[PDB]
Amino acid sequence: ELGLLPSTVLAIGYYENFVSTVCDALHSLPTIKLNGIEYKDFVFNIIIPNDLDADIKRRAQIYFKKMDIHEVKILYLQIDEENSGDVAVLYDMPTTLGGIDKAIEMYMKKGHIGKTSQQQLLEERELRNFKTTLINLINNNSFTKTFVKVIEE
Amino acid sequence: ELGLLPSTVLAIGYYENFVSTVCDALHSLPTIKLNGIEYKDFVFNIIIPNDLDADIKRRAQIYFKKMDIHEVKILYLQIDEENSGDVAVLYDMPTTLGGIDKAIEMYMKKGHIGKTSQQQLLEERELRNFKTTLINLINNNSFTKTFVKVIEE
Repeated sequence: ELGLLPSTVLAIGYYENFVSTVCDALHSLPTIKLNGIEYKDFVFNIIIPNDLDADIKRRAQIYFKKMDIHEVKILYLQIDEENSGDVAVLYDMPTTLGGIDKAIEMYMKKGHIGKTSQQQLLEERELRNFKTTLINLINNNSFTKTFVKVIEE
Repeated sequence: ELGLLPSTVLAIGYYENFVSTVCDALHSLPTIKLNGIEYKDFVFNIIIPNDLDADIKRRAQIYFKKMDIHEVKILYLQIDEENSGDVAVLYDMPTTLGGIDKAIEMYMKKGHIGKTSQQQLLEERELRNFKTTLINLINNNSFTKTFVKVIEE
């Protein structure tokens, strides 16, 4: 039943169009220079939200502000400068994940406040399936395997 | 049953992260100047492939070469210079559509040649659902409604 789920296609998209694009970009730099600091290497921490919403970008904004992570653009990413020495510690919360609630909220009637028993069980399985798929793809590729970790909010 | 389909989340992604990004970029230009030619306005033709594959980018490459469309980068897009006067006629075949076969081919056994009766009926409904969702989103927004058409291969 996995491979038909939206959370599979969303983790493939995110892995190919974002994770892969950003490791290659950072490995293509003669030297990694972020706000005047040269780093040998980077970790990329992908934060899986504990709960799903149409506006994951707004959730992300609140989470990185809560956590005092500053913005580094290459497109744009978050670095914890305080806790990053020779290894730059970068973060993303995947905003693509909002398209699950957006697709559900689309093709529905306007009023609905909250989520059916069926809907909450869906987001749960979709969040965990996205995390598994994304970890699998990271680990099967020498270009991502060591440089990218998937962690909970 | 629509809103759970991957083809819904893929058309929302494509609409927000690509269609919307490119209309805004082309409307933000003091003048639209592509290979030395000033255009008043543009159409964006989104080509829906007649058949689904993991490698839609390879299908696209063959289709634009077949059709003599040259590459215009802003990120990158196709223009039919011959058939575009004051209105620039731009094209994309959405490569994101490959993630349907990629997700299916993932979580499966290595050997499989071709597609089950169940699988071919799936791609069919997913292609048509992607086209409907994408047309709906284009038409409900004054920033895309007039500038973007969805056509068959």
